[PDB]
Amino acid sequence: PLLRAFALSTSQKVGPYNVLSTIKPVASSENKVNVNLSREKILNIFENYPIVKKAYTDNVPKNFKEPEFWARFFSSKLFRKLRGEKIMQNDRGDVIIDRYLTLDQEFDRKDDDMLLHPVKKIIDLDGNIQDDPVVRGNRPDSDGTVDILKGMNRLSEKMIMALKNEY
Amino acid sequence: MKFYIDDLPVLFPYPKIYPEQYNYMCDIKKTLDVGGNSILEMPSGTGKTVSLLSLTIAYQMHYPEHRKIIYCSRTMSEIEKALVELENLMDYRTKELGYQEDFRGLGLTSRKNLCLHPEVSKERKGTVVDEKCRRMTNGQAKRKLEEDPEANVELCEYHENLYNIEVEDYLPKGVFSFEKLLKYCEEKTLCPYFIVRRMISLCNIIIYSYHYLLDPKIAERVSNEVSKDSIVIFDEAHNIDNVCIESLSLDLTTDALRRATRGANALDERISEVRKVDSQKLQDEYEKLVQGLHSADILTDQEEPFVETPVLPQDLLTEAIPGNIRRAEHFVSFLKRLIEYLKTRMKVLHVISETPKSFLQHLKQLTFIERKPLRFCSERLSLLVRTLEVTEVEDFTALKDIATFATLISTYEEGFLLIIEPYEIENAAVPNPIMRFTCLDASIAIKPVFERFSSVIITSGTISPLDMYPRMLNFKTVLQKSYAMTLAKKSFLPMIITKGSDQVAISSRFEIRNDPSIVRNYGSMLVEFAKITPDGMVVFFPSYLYMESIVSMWQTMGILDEVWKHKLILVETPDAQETSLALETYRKACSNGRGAILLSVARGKVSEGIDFDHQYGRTVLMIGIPFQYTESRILKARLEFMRENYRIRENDFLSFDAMRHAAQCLGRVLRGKDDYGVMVLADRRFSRKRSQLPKWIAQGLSDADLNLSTDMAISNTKQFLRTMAQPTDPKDQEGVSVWSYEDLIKHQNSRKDQ
Amino acid sequence: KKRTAKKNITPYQRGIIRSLILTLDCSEAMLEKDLRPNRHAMIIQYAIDFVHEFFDQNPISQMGIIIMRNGLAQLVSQVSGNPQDHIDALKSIRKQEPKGNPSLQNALEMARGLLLPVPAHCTREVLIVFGSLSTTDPGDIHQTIDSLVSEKIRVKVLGLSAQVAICKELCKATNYGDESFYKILLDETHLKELFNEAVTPLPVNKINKGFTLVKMGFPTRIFEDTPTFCSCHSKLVYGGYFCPNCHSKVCSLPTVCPCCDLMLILSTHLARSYHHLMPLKTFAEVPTTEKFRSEDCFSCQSRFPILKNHKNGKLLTSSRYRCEDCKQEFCVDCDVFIHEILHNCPGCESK
Ligand code: SF4
Ligand SMILES: [Zn+2]
Ligand SMILES: [Zn+2]
Ligand SMILES: [Zn+2]
Ligand SMILES: [Zn+2]
Repeated sequence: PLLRAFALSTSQKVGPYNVLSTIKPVASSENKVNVNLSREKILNIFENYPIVKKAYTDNVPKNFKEPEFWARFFSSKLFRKLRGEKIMQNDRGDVIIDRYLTLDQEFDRKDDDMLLHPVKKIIDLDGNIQDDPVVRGNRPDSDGTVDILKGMNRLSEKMIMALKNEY
Repeated sequence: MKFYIDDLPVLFPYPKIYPEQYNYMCDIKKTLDVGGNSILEMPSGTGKTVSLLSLTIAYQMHYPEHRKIIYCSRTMSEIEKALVELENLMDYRTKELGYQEDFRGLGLTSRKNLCLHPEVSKERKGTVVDEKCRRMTNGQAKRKLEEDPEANVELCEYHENLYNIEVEDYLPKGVFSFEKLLKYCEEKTLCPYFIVRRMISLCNIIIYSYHYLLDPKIAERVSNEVSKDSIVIFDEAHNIDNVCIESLSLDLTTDALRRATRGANALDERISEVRKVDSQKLQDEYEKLVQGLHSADILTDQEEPFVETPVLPQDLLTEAIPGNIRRAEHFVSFLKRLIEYLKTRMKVLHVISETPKSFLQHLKQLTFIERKPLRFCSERLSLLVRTLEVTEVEDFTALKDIATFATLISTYEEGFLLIIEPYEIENAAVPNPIMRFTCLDASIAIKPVFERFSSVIITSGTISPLDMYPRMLNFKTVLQKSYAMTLAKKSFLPMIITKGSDQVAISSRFEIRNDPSIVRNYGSMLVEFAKITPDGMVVFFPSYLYMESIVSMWQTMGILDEVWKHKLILVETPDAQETSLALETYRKACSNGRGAILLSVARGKVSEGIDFDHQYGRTVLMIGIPFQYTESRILKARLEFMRENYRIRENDFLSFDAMRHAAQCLGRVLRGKDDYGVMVLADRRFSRKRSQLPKWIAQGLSDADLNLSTDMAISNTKQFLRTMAQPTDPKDQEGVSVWSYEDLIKHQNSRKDQ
Repeated sequence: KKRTAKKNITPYQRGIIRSLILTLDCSEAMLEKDLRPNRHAMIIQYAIDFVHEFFDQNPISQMGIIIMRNGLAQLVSQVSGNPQDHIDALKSIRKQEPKGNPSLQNALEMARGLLLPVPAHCTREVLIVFGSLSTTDPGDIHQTIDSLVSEKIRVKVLGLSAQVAICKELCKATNYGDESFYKILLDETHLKELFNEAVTPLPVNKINKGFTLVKMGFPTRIFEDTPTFCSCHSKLVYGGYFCPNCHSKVCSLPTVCPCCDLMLILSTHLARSYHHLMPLKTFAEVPTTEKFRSEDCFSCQSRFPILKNHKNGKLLTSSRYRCEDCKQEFCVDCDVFIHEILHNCPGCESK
């Protein structure tokens, strides 16, 4: 029983969820060295987002990702994810940052593609809207930020699916 | 249960009952006894669907006359809601009775949500899918295939298996909800669409959306076999008038006009090439015009009809030749003149609105083209295309747009009104003139059904006041009754949060813009609620642009970070597919641990049919009160018609509409009486409208709960949530408000027979 | 105006042996200000009280304590039958402060692992004192719930000021469907009585399950003092017990023999059980004007009976709440005392 107890106390994966997210939102202050849960937070990032893990790995032999890597990461990612399109301002999203940006774009795209179920016909808003008729309405209810909304949707659904995974 | 209504066995599927349901049954039966309409507001807190279906099924299956039932829920979502519930009722009825069913009842929506052909249904836009199924199984491509066996013609073959076995007989016996129908007809490889569509002649009770009833462009196949006498039920009828109007209005944009120009050029090419190849058939069709309206193949068309008849169903149509239009080249020239006149009138400087008669005379002035030939343009174009047996329609979409416009503006009068807005002021001073055309009188679209059917019902969990509808729709009623939520407990907390913490009156009325006082106030409200309510919360902004700006600059502040820290956010976005996906994830999160917030638009698709049960909704909000005149003056024109034709002033009608949508939003958060949930509002103006609300909402909204600040609001709702959480189940006070199995109703009201 | 239980309708079976694994909640939520110090301090205090009580009334069971910090379930007391260990563990915790989010799933899985060794006749249980309004699971939960109900593990949880759907599902699921075990509180006193009612064994209507004879033996106290010597903690202890069969000393306990591993008890534990099995019929409150009985107490001798016609005072009631089978009176204090502390009904004993 001591062995069983120990083993269970060991292999105890923390949840994804908050800390996973938070690693992009709830983590905007400590611009110093290795912040809180440094290794823990970065691994939460890696499981949370492949792109940053890949970029950091690619930038091991040169360009240290400790201070300068994370400094440029602030600009690049924390503009890419999270808040609005920085577009202008500090466009430090360079080299690996920009490359991974380009990647992650279509990457999240293909992920979203990999997400589409044929939802059970109670909720099927798609078949619900307009796909009964062929009608002529009006519509009257300005780009950007729609991407923000898709971002939060995509984050949440990725989280939940990483949990339906039954890993 | 199996009680009686002094003649009617009622196989109500539940052991329990509700009192309001019993009153509902009594009164709806009383209606069906004597031909009337008798709108009935039954709060959605109960089960209106169960009562409706149970009583009506029992009536139809007990008396020998009213053999058919028509049920028109607003959207296919509620279509399948009624369907699944009806299926469960049917199973219960058989179970209690054995087998005395012989019953069929079918849903009916459209191809896009039914076509099972893999490649065909892979398409997105519903019109395209319709066209594809038409070509793949038409009266003509079949001939091309059979006479000429070749790779050119393929087929769903589902239509073929139908042709083999289904059109001799029917589906086995069930009231197939779309889940069941799709599964079965996938197994037996059928085409569900044509199945139900042909089946209409046999279903005991039919459920289809409003459009199929009022949209004349698809309400064509109404085969008086369907009723001729039937009992007809409008569920969720508070949004009727807008369905009529949207079924009769029409839009025009110069770009579509140029599209029509291109289509006309393609038409010239097609007519040239075919008359080079074959014109004798064209002259034969000339003769078939000269004999009459060509109903023999302009109407006796199992698969043909191309351009629908946007005019009312053939009532306002003549049958002679369209005179000179008999010549196809003549017709193309007519459309050329029409489109050019439309273009030049489109280049008009500023806003201008005209009666259809005035515009008609003006066209006559510029080009003497008469009304009578003009009316026939729709079927003329359609059957001309059939004679052309074209390979595609996309080139002719604008052509059919213009045909519809011509037919409408040439047919009706003194109820409609044109308007030519040269731009969109929200991005004013740009090239975008729109030839907006719309109706004003809602009664026009309805009038045929109230003419046709005798016994009709109107029902919603929200209708108020119960007199605006007789006014607008101009129809006679008998029983205009409202039902009160007899509850042994509070069960929900309407509030009016007029003042935030700053004790400042708030709304969305000021602009569609920012005013950081208002923004910060709302954000505080939202976040404290997100802290306090358990899983599941909704909000209903008054308009989409409003939400876009508000949330954008909420994200500007840190406000969204906190609600992120507590619950999930799931926004509402214009594309329907992503919306459905977000909504289902919202449900999945609510029933899971993490609480989740869905924020949508009151006018939007979400409020229309989606339901919010116990878990999925606790605390709706109404950020602001929904109003429309943000945008242009089409409402102004319709309201002008309203004031002149009905003794109704502007703000009266506007408030009425706003409270209509508010009540429709609010009612969603309850399903049974076990459910519960806060229903806050937020605006200064709400306080005076307390009487506009539906009764059962008003009762719970005591006087002391008016213009509360956010802080006292949070206090009260905290106390509520705690109190409701208690298992307050005396089960003897529930003998008052549940009328238990077979007895308390029997005893109580069999004595109340006084 | 009375607040009484109408009748007890499982006075035939209970789980006498138990292995209850209380799981606290030490997570950022428990730091709000609704209960006097906080949620957390009051919680742990009452937890100590409940530990004492439960190990009294069920003195043959075990218990283990589990926290939920930072989304992790960290065992703070092995499943053991000595109250003092758990008491000390809770003492230690109370000086430590919560963090992270409550990971209900992890705690559940840790429990299910923990209760495996418990034998078939012993009965399992968990008692989630869930305080927050969310969880944070690293896996499917319904998977775990299904595994649970597969392992015959009843669960009762005491939510704080809300109702969480998943917890309601959890209680409804494991307890053979019959939902009564998700009671949540609305006041501190309600909380005290919540723990109190958690103390007793738990019947609903037991499915016909295996009922099994269990080997055990009783010890005999020892005499010598200087010969202090212990075989369960390897110390010098001035005198203890002897396993009748293993025949080795064991420091004072109802513990299991650490040599031949058979349960040890005296009897008084069995006496507590007897008290729980077959309780009394709830004492009836005599009719106000129809009693015409003796004007005293019976078990005690109280002078609180009536007042004989006093407008509203006599119209109130007649403090004569009298038990059924012996049909003798008893003042309110005596009836409360009998039905709470000592369950031999005074008169019903005597005949
Ligand atoms: S009804 Fe048949 S042919 Fe038509 S779209 Fe559906 S599956 Fe294809
Ligand atoms: Zn010892
Ligand atoms: Zn021993
Ligand atoms: Zn006494
Ligand atoms: Zn007695």
